[PDB]
Amino acid sequence: QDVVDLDFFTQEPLHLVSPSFLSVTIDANLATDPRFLILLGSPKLRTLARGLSPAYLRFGGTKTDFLIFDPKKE
Amino acid sequence: KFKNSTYSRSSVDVLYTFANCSGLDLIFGLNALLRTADLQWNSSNAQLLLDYCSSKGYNISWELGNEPNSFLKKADIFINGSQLGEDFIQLHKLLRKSTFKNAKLYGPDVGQPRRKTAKMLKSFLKAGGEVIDSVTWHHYYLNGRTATREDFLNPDVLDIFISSVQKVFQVVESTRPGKKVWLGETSSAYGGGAPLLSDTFAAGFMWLDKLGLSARMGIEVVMRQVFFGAGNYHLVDENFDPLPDYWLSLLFKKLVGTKVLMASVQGSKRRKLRVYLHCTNTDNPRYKEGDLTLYAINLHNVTKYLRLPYPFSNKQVDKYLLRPLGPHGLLSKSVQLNGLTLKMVDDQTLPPLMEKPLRPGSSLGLPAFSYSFFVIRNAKVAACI
Ligand SMILES: *[C@@H]1[C@H](O)[C@@H](O)[C@H](O[C@H]2O[C@H](COS(=O)(=O)O)[C@@H](O)[C@H](O)[C@H]2NC(C)=O)[C@@H](C(=O)O)[C@H]1O
Ligand SMILES: *[C@@H]1O[C@H](CO[C@@H]2O[C@@H](C)[C@@H](O)[C@@H](O)[C@@H]2O)[C@@H](O)[C@H](O)[C@H]1NC(C)=O
Ligand SMILES: *[C@@H]1O[C@H](CO)[C@@H](O)[C@H](O)[C@H]1NC(C)=O
Ligand SMILES: *[C@@H]1O[C@H](CO)[C@@H](O)[C@H](O)[C@H]1NC(C)=O
Ligand SMILES: *[C@@H]1O[C@H](CO)[C@@H](O)[C@H](O)[C@H]1NC(C)=O
Ligand SMILES: [Cl-]
Repeated sequence: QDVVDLDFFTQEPLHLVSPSFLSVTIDANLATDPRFLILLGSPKLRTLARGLSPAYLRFGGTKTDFLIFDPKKE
Repeated sequence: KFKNSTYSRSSVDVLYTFANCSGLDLIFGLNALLRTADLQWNSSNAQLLLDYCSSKGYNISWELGNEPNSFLKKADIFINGSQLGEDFIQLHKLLRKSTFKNAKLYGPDVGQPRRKTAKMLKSFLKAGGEVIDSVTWHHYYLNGRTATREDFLNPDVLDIFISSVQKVFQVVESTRPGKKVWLGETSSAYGGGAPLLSDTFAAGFMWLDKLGLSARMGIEVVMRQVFFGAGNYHLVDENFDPLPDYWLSLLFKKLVGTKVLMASVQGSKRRKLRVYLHCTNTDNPRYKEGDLTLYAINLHNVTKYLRLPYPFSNKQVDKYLLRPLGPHGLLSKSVQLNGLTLKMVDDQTLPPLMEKPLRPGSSLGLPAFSYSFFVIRNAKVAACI
Protein backbone atom coordinates (compact mmCIF):
# COMPACT_ATOMS: atom_id res chain seq x y z
CA GLN A 1 0.00 0.00 0.00
CA ASP A 2 3.27 2.16 0.01
CA VAL A 3 2.52 3.50 3.55
CA VAL A 4 5.47 3.32 6.01
CA ASP A 5 5.48 3.85 9.78
CA LEU A 6 8.40 5.80 11.34
CA ASP A 7 9.86 5.20 14.85
CA PHE A 8 11.50 8.28 16.53
CA PHE A 9 14.03 8.37 19.40
CA THR A 10 13.55 11.79 21.08
CA GLN A 11 14.62 11.07 24.75
CA GLU A 12 17.97 12.94 24.48
CA PRO A 13 20.43 14.15 21.83
CA LEU A 14 22.52 11.22 20.58
CA HIS A 15 25.21 13.62 19.23
CA LEU A 16 25.81 17.35 18.93
CA VAL A 17 27.22 18.55 15.57
CA SER A 18 29.03 21.85 15.10
CA PRO A 19 26.88 24.78 13.96
CA SER A 20 29.45 24.56 11.07
CA PHE A 21 28.57 20.84 10.52
CA LEU A 22 28.06 21.46 6.76
CA SER A 23 31.41 23.01 5.71
CA VAL A 24 33.17 23.41 2.34
CA THR A 25 36.60 23.37 0.67
CA ILE A 26 38.41 25.48 -1.89
CA ASP A 27 41.07 23.29 -3.51
CA ALA A 28 44.72 24.43 -3.04
CA ASN A 29 44.97 24.07 -6.84
CA LEU A 30 42.66 27.09 -7.39
CA ALA A 31 45.56 29.34 -6.19
CA THR A 32 47.47 28.22 -9.36
CA ASP A 33 44.67 29.71 -11.57
CA PRO A 34 45.82 33.10 -12.99
CA ARG A 35 42.28 34.45 -12.28
CA PHE A 36 42.32 33.50 -8.49
CA LEU A 37 41.90 37.18 -7.46
CA ILE A 38 39.01 37.75 -9.97
CA LEU A 39 37.23 34.48 -8.97
CA LEU A 40 37.30 34.94 -5.15
CA GLY A 41 36.57 38.71 -5.55
CA SER A 42 33.26 37.86 -7.39
CA PRO A 43 30.36 39.51 -5.48
CA LYS A 44 27.98 36.77 -6.83
CA LEU A 45 30.25 34.01 -5.43
CA ARG A 46 30.58 35.80 -2.07
CA THR A 47 26.75 36.04 -1.80
CA LEU A 48 26.52 32.22 -2.24
CA ALA A 49 29.40 31.68 0.28
CA ARG A 50 27.67 33.95 2.90
CA GLY A 51 24.55 31.76 2.42
CA LEU A 52 26.42 28.77 4.00
CA SER A 53 27.81 30.73 7.01
CA PRO A 54 28.59 29.55 9.63
CA ALA A 55 31.04 27.11 8.04
CA TYR A 56 34.70 26.17 7.86
CA LEU A 57 36.46 26.86 4.54
CA ARG A 58 39.27 24.34 4.10
CA PHE A 59 41.98 25.62 1.69
CA GLY A 60 43.61 22.32 0.80
CA GLY A 61 44.01 19.62 -1.81
CA THR A 62 46.65 17.45 -3.48
CA LYS A 63 48.51 20.75 -4.37
CA THR A 64 48.75 21.55 -0.55
CA ASP A 65 52.01 19.52 -0.60
CA PHE A 66 53.32 21.26 -3.80
CA LEU A 67 52.74 24.89 -2.74
CA ILE A 68 55.60 27.10 -1.40
CA PHE A 69 54.99 30.59 0.17
CA ASP A 70 57.29 33.18 -1.52
CA PRO A 71 57.06 36.51 0.42
CA LYS A 72 58.83 38.40 -2.50
CA LYS A 73 56.32 37.37 -5.25
CA GLU A 74 53.75 39.96 -6.51
CA LYS B 1 53.77 14.38 -12.15
CA PHE B 2 53.15 17.16 -9.49
CA LYS B 3 55.48 20.22 -9.56
CA ASN B 4 56.12 22.86 -6.89
CA SER B 5 54.28 26.21 -7.40
CA THR B 6 54.75 29.44 -5.39
CA TYR B 7 51.98 31.70 -4.06
CA SER B 8 52.17 35.37 -2.96
CA ARG B 9 51.05 37.54 -0.02
CA SER B 10 48.40 38.74 -2.57
CA SER B 11 47.00 35.13 -2.91
CA VAL B 12 46.91 34.77 0.91
CA ASP B 13 45.01 38.12 1.16
CA VAL B 14 42.52 37.08 -1.64
CA LEU B 15 41.84 33.76 0.24
CA TYR B 16 41.55 35.45 3.70
CA THR B 17 39.34 38.32 2.41
CA PHE B 18 36.99 35.85 0.64
CA ALA B 19 36.63 33.80 3.93
CA ASN B 20 36.32 36.90 6.19
CA CYS B 21 33.73 38.71 3.95
CA SER B 22 31.72 35.43 3.52
CA GLY B 23 31.54 34.67 7.33
CA LEU B 24 33.62 31.45 6.89
CA ASP B 25 36.42 30.18 9.22
CA LEU B 26 39.56 29.58 7.09
CA ILE B 27 41.64 26.41 7.58
CA PHE B 28 44.98 26.60 5.68
CA GLY B 29 46.78 23.37 4.71
CA LEU B 30 50.60 23.72 5.08
CA ASN B 31 53.08 21.83 2.81
CA ALA B 32 54.27 18.62 4.59
CA LEU B 33 56.66 17.53 1.77
CA LEU B 34 59.26 20.22 2.79
CA ARG B 35 61.76 17.83 4.48
CA THR B 36 65.26 17.98 6.12
CA ALA B 37 68.15 15.53 5.41
CA ASP B 38 66.76 13.08 8.08
CA LEU B 39 63.12 13.31 6.65
CA GLN B 40 61.94 15.67 9.48
CA TRP B 41 59.41 18.34 8.44
CA ASN B 42 61.31 21.57 7.48
CA SER B 43 59.04 24.26 9.06
CA SER B 44 61.01 27.30 7.72
CA ASN B 45 58.48 28.06 4.87
CA ALA B 46 55.50 27.66 7.27
CA GLN B 47 57.37 30.06 9.66
CA LEU B 48 57.39 32.76 6.90
CA LEU B 49 53.61 32.28 6.35
CA LEU B 50 52.77 32.25 10.12
CA ASP B 51 54.78 35.54 10.45
CA TYR B 52 53.02 37.17 7.45
CA CYS B 53 49.53 36.06 8.72
CA SER B 54 50.45 37.30 12.29
CA SER B 55 51.52 40.73 10.83
CA LYS B 56 48.07 41.06 9.13
CA GLY B 57 46.08 39.90 12.23
CA TYR B 58 44.60 36.93 10.27
CA ASN B 59 42.51 34.51 12.48
CA ILE B 60 43.41 31.21 10.72
CA SER B 61 43.29 27.49 11.62
CA TRP B 62 45.95 25.08 10.31
CA GLU B 63 46.41 21.66 8.68
CA LEU B 64 49.69 20.01 7.66
CA GLY B 65 49.65 17.79 4.56
CA ASN B 66 46.85 16.28 2.42
CA GLU B 67 46.41 12.47 2.10
CA PRO B 68 49.92 11.69 3.44
CA ASN B 69 49.03 7.97 2.85
CA SER B 70 49.68 8.66 -0.91
CA PHE B 71 52.97 10.67 -0.62
CA LEU B 72 55.01 7.74 -2.05
CA LYS B 73 52.74 7.69 -5.17
CA LYS B 74 52.66 11.54 -5.52
CA ALA B 75 56.31 12.50 -4.61
CA ASP B 76 58.29 9.21 -4.08
CA ILE B 77 58.62 10.16 -0.37
CA PHE B 78 57.29 7.83 2.36
CA ILE B 79 56.47 9.60 5.68
CA ASN B 80 55.20 7.12 8.36
CA GLY B 81 52.43 8.18 10.83
CA SER B 82 54.93 8.35 13.78
CA GLN B 83 57.11 10.94 11.91
CA LEU B 84 53.99 12.89 10.74
CA GLY B 85 52.85 12.97 14.39
CA GLU B 86 56.25 14.46 15.33
CA ASP B 87 55.88 16.99 12.43
CA PHE B 88 52.48 18.10 13.87
CA ILE B 89 54.10 18.47 17.36
CA GLN B 90 56.69 20.83 15.69
CA LEU B 91 53.86 22.87 14.01
CA HIS B 92 52.00 23.03 17.36
CA LYS B 93 55.20 24.50 18.98
CA LEU B 94 55.35 27.22 16.23
CA LEU B 95 51.67 28.09 16.66
CA ARG B 96 52.15 28.35 20.47
CA LYS B 97 54.97 30.95 19.86
CA SER B 98 52.83 32.96 17.34
CA THR B 99 50.46 35.95 17.91
CA PHE B 100 47.49 33.45 17.72
CA LYS B 101 48.89 30.98 20.31
CA ASN B 102 45.40 29.34 20.61
CA ALA B 103 45.05 28.77 16.80
CA LYS B 104 43.49 25.31 16.08
CA LEU B 105 45.40 22.48 14.35
CA TYR B 106 43.63 19.65 12.45
CA GLY B 107 44.93 16.54 10.74
CA PRO B 108 46.13 14.33 9.31
CA ASP B 109 43.68 14.45 6.34
CA VAL B 110 44.19 10.76 5.53
CA GLY B 111 42.07 8.99 2.89
CA GLN B 112 39.42 6.46 3.80
CA PRO B 113 40.52 3.62 6.10
CA ARG B 114 42.07 0.90 3.92
CA ARG B 115 44.54 -1.26 5.94
CA LYS B 116 47.64 0.88 5.18
CA THR B 117 45.72 4.16 5.83
CA ALA B 118 44.27 2.82 9.14
CA LYS B 119 47.86 1.93 10.24
CA MET B 120 49.18 5.43 9.34
CA LEU B 121 46.24 7.06 11.17
CA LYS B 122 46.79 4.91 14.31
CA SER B 123 50.58 5.64 14.48
CA PHE B 124 49.91 9.36 13.74
CA LEU B 125 47.35 9.60 16.62
CA LYS B 126 49.72 7.71 19.03
CA ALA B 127 52.64 10.14 18.21
CA GLY B 128 50.81 13.41 17.41
CA GLY B 129 47.19 13.07 18.67
CA GLU B 130 47.75 15.27 21.73
CA VAL B 131 48.28 18.48 19.64
CA ILE B 132 45.32 18.15 17.16
CA ASP B 133 41.89 19.71 17.91
CA SER B 134 40.10 17.24 15.53
CA VAL B 135 40.96 14.15 13.49
CA THR B 136 40.40 14.78 9.73
CA TRP B 137 39.88 12.03 7.14
CA HIS B 138 38.46 11.96 3.61
CA HIS B 139 35.79 9.95 1.85
CA TYR B 140 34.52 9.45 -1.71
CA TYR B 141 31.93 6.82 -2.78
CA LEU B 142 33.19 6.41 -6.38
CA ASN B 143 35.86 7.01 -9.03
CA GLY B 144 34.55 9.96 -11.15
CA ARG B 145 35.95 8.25 -14.29
CA THR B 146 33.83 5.05 -13.89
CA ALA B 147 30.82 6.13 -11.75
CA THR B 148 27.41 5.37 -13.32
CA ARG B 149 23.99 6.88 -12.82
CA GLU B 150 22.82 3.59 -11.20
CA ASP B 151 25.72 3.91 -8.68
CA PHE B 152 24.41 7.36 -7.60
CA LEU B 153 20.98 5.76 -6.85
CA ASN B 154 22.21 2.48 -5.27
CA PRO B 155 21.65 2.05 -1.50
CA ASP B 156 24.43 -0.64 -1.48
CA VAL B 157 26.84 2.13 -2.61
CA LEU B 158 25.46 4.58 0.03
CA ASP B 159 25.75 1.88 2.79
CA ILE B 160 29.60 1.46 2.26
CA PHE B 161 30.10 4.84 4.03
CA ILE B 162 28.82 3.24 7.31
CA SER B 163 31.80 0.75 7.39
CA SER B 164 34.34 3.54 6.61
CA VAL B 165 32.97 5.60 9.56
CA GLN B 166 33.05 2.54 11.94
CA LYS B 167 36.71 1.81 10.91
CA VAL B 168 37.84 5.44 11.60
CA PHE B 169 36.14 5.44 15.05
CA GLN B 170 37.79 2.03 15.83
CA VAL B 171 41.23 3.65 15.22
CA VAL B 172 40.39 6.87 17.19
CA GLU B 173 38.76 4.99 20.20
CA SER B 174 42.02 2.87 20.40
CA THR B 175 44.37 5.95 20.52
CA ARG B 176 42.63 9.26 21.46
CA PRO B 177 39.17 8.36 22.83
CA GLY B 178 36.68 11.30 22.61
CA LYS B 179 38.81 13.33 20.09
CA LYS B 180 36.41 15.05 17.60
CA VAL B 181 36.30 13.40 14.15
CA TRP B 182 35.85 15.54 10.97
CA LEU B 183 35.46 14.72 7.27
CA GLY B 184 38.14 17.07 5.91
CA GLU B 185 37.40 16.51 2.18
CA THR B 186 34.43 14.54 0.86
CA SER B 187 32.32 14.17 -2.29
CA SER B 188 30.35 11.69 -4.47
CA ALA B 189 33.37 10.83 -6.64
CA TYR B 190 37.12 11.54 -6.73
CA GLY B 191 39.08 12.73 -9.81
CA GLY B 192 36.94 15.89 -9.82
CA GLY B 193 33.54 14.18 -9.87
CA ALA B 194 31.46 12.06 -12.28
CA PRO B 195 30.71 14.02 -15.50
CA LEU B 196 26.96 14.81 -15.92
CA LEU B 197 26.23 13.23 -12.45
CA SER B 198 28.17 15.01 -9.61
CA ASP B 199 26.66 18.45 -10.61
CA THR B 200 23.01 17.24 -10.84
CA PHE B 201 19.94 16.59 -8.70
CA ALA B 202 21.10 12.91 -8.64
CA ALA B 203 24.22 13.98 -6.63
CA GLY B 204 21.86 14.94 -3.75
CA PHE B 205 21.08 11.32 -2.70
CA MET B 206 24.77 10.74 -1.76
CA TRP B 207 25.23 14.23 -0.25
CA LEU B 208 22.10 14.20 1.97
CA ASP B 209 22.72 10.52 3.00
CA LYS B 210 26.38 11.38 3.92
CA LEU B 211 25.20 14.33 6.06
CA GLY B 212 22.51 12.13 7.71
CA LEU B 213 24.91 9.29 8.48
CA SER B 214 27.77 11.61 9.50
CA ALA B 215 25.52 13.38 12.06
CA ARG B 216 23.97 10.08 13.26
CA MET B 217 27.35 8.31 13.69
CA GLY B 218 29.25 11.07 15.57
CA ILE B 219 31.13 13.03 12.87
CA GLU B 220 31.06 16.68 14.06
CA VAL B 221 32.01 18.57 10.78
CA VAL B 222 31.74 17.53 7.08
CA MET B 223 33.83 19.52 4.54
CA ARG B 224 32.32 19.32 1.03
CA GLN B 225 34.76 19.07 -1.91
CA VAL B 226 34.25 21.68 -3.39
CA PHE B 227 32.47 25.06 -2.97
CA PHE B 228 33.90 26.28 -6.34
CA GLY B 229 36.61 24.98 -8.69
CA ALA B 230 37.82 22.41 -11.20
CA GLY B 231 35.46 19.42 -11.13
CA ASN B 232 31.74 19.01 -11.39
CA TYR B 233 31.31 18.08 -7.69
CA HIS B 234 31.39 21.88 -7.18
CA LEU B 235 28.36 23.47 -5.37
CA VAL B 236 28.78 26.56 -7.66
CA ASP B 237 29.60 26.32 -11.40
CA GLU B 238 32.09 28.35 -13.54
CA ASN B 239 29.35 31.08 -14.06
CA PHE B 240 28.99 31.45 -10.24
CA ASP B 241 25.48 29.84 -10.52
CA PRO B 242 24.38 27.40 -7.78
CA LEU B 243 23.87 23.69 -8.60
CA PRO B 244 21.26 21.45 -6.92
CA ASP B 245 23.68 20.43 -4.08
CA TYR B 246 24.11 24.16 -3.20
CA TRP B 247 20.31 24.51 -2.75
CA LEU B 248 20.16 21.22 -0.80
CA SER B 249 23.08 22.49 1.40
CA LEU B 250 21.33 25.83 2.01
CA LEU B 251 17.98 24.15 2.92
CA PHE B 252 19.87 21.69 5.26
CA LYS B 253 21.51 24.70 6.96
CA LYS B 254 18.14 26.57 7.40
CA LEU B 255 16.18 23.58 8.84
CA VAL B 256 18.53 21.09 10.59
CA GLY B 257 19.69 21.75 14.20
CA THR B 258 22.89 20.70 16.04
CA LYS B 259 21.17 18.05 18.26
CA VAL B 260 21.00 14.71 16.46
CA LEU B 261 18.18 12.21 17.19
CA MET B 262 17.20 8.99 15.37
CA ALA B 263 14.47 7.87 12.95
CA SER B 264 13.91 4.45 11.44
CA VAL B 265 11.31 2.71 9.28
CA GLN B 266 9.29 -0.13 10.92
CA GLY B 267 9.82 -3.37 8.93
CA SER B 268 12.87 -5.37 7.70
CA LYS B 269 13.51 -3.12 4.60
CA ARG B 270 15.59 -0.02 5.51
CA ARG B 271 17.69 0.21 2.31
CA LYS B 272 15.79 2.47 -0.15
CA LEU B 273 13.83 4.72 2.28
CA ARG B 274 16.45 6.58 4.40
CA VAL B 275 15.37 8.77 7.36
CA TYR B 276 17.21 11.21 9.72
CA LEU B 277 15.93 13.29 12.64
CA HIS B 278 17.40 16.31 14.43
CA CYS B 279 16.05 19.14 16.54
CA THR B 280 14.97 22.02 14.25
CA ASN B 281 17.57 24.82 13.77
CA THR B 282 16.55 27.34 16.55
CA ASP B 283 17.90 30.26 14.41
CA ASN B 284 15.02 29.64 11.95
CA PRO B 285 12.57 32.45 12.77
CA ARG B 286 9.47 30.35 11.75
CA TYR B 287 10.11 27.58 14.33
CA LYS B 288 10.40 27.30 18.11
CA GLU B 289 12.26 25.36 20.84
CA GLY B 290 11.09 21.71 20.78
CA ASP B 291 10.37 21.46 16.99
CA LEU B 292 11.82 18.46 15.03
CA THR B 293 13.34 18.31 11.54
CA LEU B 294 12.93 14.96 9.73
CA TYR B 295 14.72 14.49 6.38
CA ALA B 296 14.12 11.55 4.10
CA ILE B 297 15.47 10.02 0.89
CA ASN B 298 13.26 7.86 -1.34
CA LEU B 299 15.27 5.60 -3.68
CA HIS B 300 12.15 3.49 -4.48
CA ASN B 301 10.59 3.92 -7.97
CA VAL B 302 7.13 4.74 -6.38
CA THR B 303 5.90 7.42 -3.96
CA LYS B 304 6.08 6.40 -0.27
CA TYR B 305 3.78 7.80 2.43
CA LEU B 306 5.38 8.29 5.87
CA ARG B 307 3.27 8.17 9.08
CA LEU B 308 4.64 10.01 12.15
CA PRO B 309 4.47 8.19 15.53
CA TYR B 310 2.54 9.32 18.67
CA PRO B 311 2.63 11.97 19.95
CA PHE B 312 3.48 13.74 16.61
CA SER B 313 0.74 12.12 14.41
CA ASN B 314 -1.57 15.25 14.36
CA LYS B 315 1.04 18.07 14.48
CA GLN B 316 1.30 20.81 11.81
CA VAL B 317 4.12 19.68 9.42
CA ASP B 318 5.93 21.98 6.90
CA LYS B 319 7.13 20.11 3.78
CA TYR B 320 10.31 21.15 1.90
CA LEU B 321 10.41 18.70 -1.05
CA LEU B 322 13.21 18.98 -3.70
CA ARG B 323 12.53 17.73 -7.26
CA PRO B 324 14.45 18.34 -10.49
CA LEU B 325 13.31 20.91 -13.10
CA GLY B 326 12.80 19.09 -16.43
CA PRO B 327 13.49 17.97 -19.04
CA HIS B 328 16.63 16.06 -17.82
CA GLY B 329 15.06 14.43 -14.72
CA LEU B 330 17.62 13.38 -12.10
CA LEU B 331 20.39 14.58 -14.51
CA SER B 332 18.96 18.14 -14.23
CA LYS B 333 21.19 21.03 -12.90
CA SER B 334 18.00 22.90 -11.78
CA VAL B 335 15.81 22.04 -8.75
CA GLN B 336 12.35 23.05 -7.54
CA LEU B 337 11.34 23.45 -3.87
CA ASN B 338 7.63 22.48 -3.46
CA GLY B 339 7.22 23.10 -7.27
CA LEU B 340 9.08 26.55 -7.35
CA THR B 341 12.43 26.70 -9.24
CA LEU B 342 15.26 27.82 -6.91
CA LYS B 343 17.15 30.74 -8.46
CA MET B 344 19.01 33.81 -7.14
CA VAL B 345 16.76 36.91 -6.91
CA ASP B 346 19.89 38.84 -8.03
CA ASP B 347 23.72 38.57 -7.55
CA GLN B 348 23.28 39.92 -3.96
CA THR B 349 20.00 38.16 -2.92
CA LEU B 350 19.15 34.50 -2.12
CA PRO B 351 15.47 33.60 -2.55
CA PRO B 352 13.17 32.70 0.36
CA LEU B 353 12.92 28.90 0.86
CA MET B 354 9.16 28.57 1.00
CA GLU B 355 7.56 25.80 3.10
CA LYS B 356 4.38 23.88 2.10
CA PRO B 357 2.17 23.37 5.21
CA LEU B 358 0.49 19.92 5.15
CA ARG B 359 -3.01 19.14 6.49
CA PRO B 360 -2.54 18.08 10.16
CA GLY B 361 -2.77 14.24 10.48
CA SER B 362 -1.92 13.59 6.78
CA SER B 363 0.85 11.09 5.84
CA LEU B 364 4.10 12.65 4.46
CA GLY B 365 4.22 12.05 0.64
CA LEU B 366 7.73 11.35 -0.72
CA PRO B 367 7.80 10.84 -4.52
CA ALA B 368 10.08 8.30 -6.22
CA PHE B 369 13.76 9.36 -6.44
CA SER B 370 13.32 12.48 -4.30
CA TYR B 371 14.43 13.94 -0.93
CA SER B 372 12.53 16.22 1.44
CA PHE B 373 12.74 17.92 4.82
CA PHE B 374 9.69 17.98 7.16
CA VAL B 375 9.49 20.32 10.18
CA ILE B 376 7.13 19.05 12.94
CA ARG B 377 5.74 22.25 14.54
CA ASN B 378 4.96 22.36 18.29
CA ALA B 379 6.64 18.91 18.66
CA LYS B 380 7.57 20.15 22.21
CA VAL B 381 10.57 17.73 22.43
CA ALA B 382 12.26 18.44 25.82
CA ALA B 383 15.62 17.13 24.43
CA CYS B 384 15.48 20.03 21.88
CA ILE B 385 15.26 22.34 25.03
C1 LIG C 1 41.06 15.20 -2.54
C2 LIG C 1 42.32 15.93 -2.83
O1 LIG C 1 42.91 16.63 -1.73
C3 LIG C 1 41.90 16.93 -3.94
O2 LIG C 1 42.92 17.86 -4.39
C4 LIG C 1 41.37 16.22 -5.18
O3 LIG C 1 40.83 17.15 -6.15
C5 LIG C 1 41.78 17.83 -6.99
O4 LIG C 1 42.70 16.89 -7.52
C6 LIG C 1 42.10 15.96 -8.44
C7 LIG C 1 43.16 15.02 -8.97
O5 LIG C 1 43.86 15.71 -10.00
S1 LIG C 1 45.07 15.02 -10.66
O6 LIG C 1 44.58 14.01 -11.60
O7 LIG C 1 45.81 14.40 -9.57
O8 LIG C 1 45.83 16.10 -11.31
C8 LIG C 1 41.48 16.64 -9.64
O9 LIG C 1 40.85 15.64 -10.48
C9 LIG C 1 40.45 17.66 -9.18
O10 LIG C 1 40.02 18.43 -10.31
C10 LIG C 1 41.06 18.57 -8.12
N1 LIG C 1 39.98 19.36 -7.57
C11 LIG C 1 39.94 20.70 -7.53
C12 LIG C 1 38.64 21.18 -6.96
O11 LIG C 1 40.84 21.46 -7.91
C13 LIG C 1 40.21 15.29 -4.82
C14 LIG C 1 39.76 14.56 -6.07
O12 LIG C 1 38.74 14.94 -6.65
O13 LIG C 1 40.42 13.57 -6.49
C15 LIG C 1 40.61 14.36 -3.67
O14 LIG C 1 41.65 13.51 -4.13
C1 LIG D 1 10.35 -0.79 -9.73
O1 LIG D 1 11.07 -1.41 -8.63
C2 LIG D 1 10.99 -2.85 -8.45
C3 LIG D 1 11.64 -3.27 -7.12
O2 LIG D 1 11.11 -2.44 -6.05
C4 LIG D 1 9.91 -2.96 -5.43
O3 LIG D 1 8.73 -2.87 -6.27
C5 LIG D 1 8.17 -1.53 -6.52
C6 LIG D 1 6.82 -1.58 -7.27
C7 LIG D 1 7.96 -0.79 -5.20
O4 LIG D 1 6.93 -1.47 -4.46
C8 LIG D 1 9.19 -0.80 -4.30
O5 LIG D 1 8.78 -0.27 -3.05
C9 LIG D 1 9.66 -2.25 -4.09
O6 LIG D 1 10.82 -2.27 -3.26
C10 LIG D 1 11.59 -3.61 -9.66
O7 LIG D 1 11.53 -5.06 -9.55
C11 LIG D 1 10.86 -3.09 -10.91
O8 LIG D 1 11.53 -3.55 -12.09
C12 LIG D 1 10.83 -1.55 -10.98
N1 LIG D 1 10.08 -1.29 -12.19
C13 LIG D 1 10.66 -0.66 -13.22
C14 LIG D 1 10.04 -0.90 -14.57
O9 LIG D 1 11.70 -0.03 -13.09
C1 LIG E 1 59.75 21.05 -3.97
O1 LIG E 1 60.75 21.88 -3.34
C2 LIG E 1 61.39 21.28 -2.20
C3 LIG E 1 62.30 22.25 -1.43
O2 LIG E 1 62.37 23.56 -2.01
C4 LIG E 1 62.16 20.06 -2.70
O3 LIG E 1 62.69 19.38 -1.54
C5 LIG E 1 61.28 19.12 -3.54
O4 LIG E 1 62.11 18.13 -4.16
C6 LIG E 1 60.46 19.85 -4.62
N1 LIG E 1 59.51 18.91 -5.26
C7 LIG E 1 59.30 18.78 -6.59
C8 LIG E 1 58.28 17.77 -7.03
O5 LIG E 1 59.90 19.44 -7.41
C1 LIG F 1 64.86 24.31 5.41
O1 LIG F 1 64.61 24.96 4.13
C2 LIG F 1 65.35 26.18 3.91
C3 LIG F 1 64.90 26.85 2.61
O2 LIG F 1 64.63 25.87 1.61
C4 LIG F 1 66.85 25.86 3.99
O3 LIG F 1 67.71 26.91 3.55
C5 LIG F 1 67.11 25.45 5.45
O4 LIG F 1 68.52 25.39 5.75
C6 LIG F 1 66.38 24.10 5.64
N1 LIG F 1 66.69 23.48 6.92
C7 LIG F 1 67.21 22.25 7.05
C8 LIG F 1 67.62 21.88 8.45
O5 LIG F 1 67.40 21.48 6.13
C1 LIG G 1 59.35 6.20 10.82
O1 LIG G 1 60.25 7.01 10.08
C2 LIG G 1 61.49 7.40 10.71
C3 LIG G 1 62.33 8.09 9.64
O2 LIG G 1 61.56 9.17 9.09
C4 LIG G 1 62.27 6.22 11.31
O3 LIG G 1 63.44 6.70 12.01
C5 LIG G 1 61.33 5.43 12.22
O4 LIG G 1 61.94 4.26 12.77
C6 LIG G 1 60.08 5.01 11.45
N1 LIG G 1 59.16 4.38 12.38
C7 LIG G 1 58.74 3.14 12.18
C8 LIG G 1 57.70 2.64 13.16
O5 LIG G 1 59.18 2.49 11.24
CL1 LIG H 1 52.52 4.43 8.64
